[PDB]
Amino acid sequence: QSMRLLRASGRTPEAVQKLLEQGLRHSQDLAFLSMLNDIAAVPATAMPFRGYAVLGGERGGPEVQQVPAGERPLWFICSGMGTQWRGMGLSLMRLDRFRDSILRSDEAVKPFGLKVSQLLLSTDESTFDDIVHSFVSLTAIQIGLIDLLSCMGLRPDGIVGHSLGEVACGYADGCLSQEEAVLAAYWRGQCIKEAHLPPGAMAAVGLSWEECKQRCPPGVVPACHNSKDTVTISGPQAPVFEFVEQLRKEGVFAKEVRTGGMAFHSYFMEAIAPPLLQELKKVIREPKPRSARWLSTSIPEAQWHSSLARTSSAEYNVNNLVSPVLFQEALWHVPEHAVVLEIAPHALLQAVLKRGLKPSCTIIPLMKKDHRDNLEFFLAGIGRLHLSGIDANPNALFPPV
Repeated sequence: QSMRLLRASGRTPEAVQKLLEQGLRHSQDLAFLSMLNDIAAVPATAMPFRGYAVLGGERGGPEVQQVPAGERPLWFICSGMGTQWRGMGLSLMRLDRFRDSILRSDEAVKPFGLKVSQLLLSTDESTFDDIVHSFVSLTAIQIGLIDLLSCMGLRPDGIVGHSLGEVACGYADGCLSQEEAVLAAYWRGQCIKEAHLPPGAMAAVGLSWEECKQRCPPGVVPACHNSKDTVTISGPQAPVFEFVEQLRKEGVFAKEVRTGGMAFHSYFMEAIAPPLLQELKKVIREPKPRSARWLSTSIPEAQWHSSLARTSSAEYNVNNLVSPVLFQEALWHVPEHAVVLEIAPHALLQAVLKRGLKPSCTIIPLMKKDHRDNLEFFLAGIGRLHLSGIDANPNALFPPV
């Protein structure tokens, strides 16, 4: 239970180490650690060294570091599909704001006969093989994460989504409510499940976008633009498996990706638009406008001045499903010293993000697939916010003293 994050500030590295140690020696005094956390909110100007330690737990050990002058912008990246795993979010369930958010999500899905929390609890290995189970639970876990962030008063300067991640983005941007956001994830999944489409596949491929366009066999299209030389292509299964073989053989990095036989973000999805648009029309009534913080990955830049782009409509959401994921192009806009948080039940984009951004950007993941303890991992990440100059007091995550 008692595991807490202790953040420290000071004029020297030693000033910070001494603090981290006093807290370690009073690990069980919550009122004490609460007080030490309130203190750490001191500008780098005044105290240029910062540190953190996760008290309790295995990979507990201090990080200390000089904090740069300059203001650093905070960006949220909401990851897309593939990030599911059995036992997702069970460790974070210990934080009340998280489990409150997940129960609130269960309520959105009481009809339809699903409880997100029970999906998470399932010891059934194949529970997230179901597209609805996954979609809903990704987005619910993303909302939880966003709630934990907001509960420490962290407002994003920028927001960016990847496929289904763009649902979570709406929540983070204040376009879509929790209930709308979750239901959008539900219908997206349920519409597909019902559709019984032909067998498709997607593959990660070490070509550029234009090079894929040229080189891709008919019926196979570049789908997910993740970096200058990482495109996920999508199409009917056979050609996608054949194209990857061709590529492997010629020395190109070309990993297959499990998407449950589905050829996402391609023409294969157009059969799913009419039903989905009908359902989401009833869900997202009175569509609220997307802020300028939220860069679209479903709509090209040169048409951001657009009615479709103007709001997080049922229309915008259907467009996401059917259109390619223009992720690299959105990252291009992320400024030089950004602090970037991957908001996902598993930080799958970390590698892509490193490549698509620079040794100035700090990239922080929040959960890891099959981690012994994702509360430890989450808190270490929040600790790194301190180290990079962001004021995020963990006292909010925990019961008061």
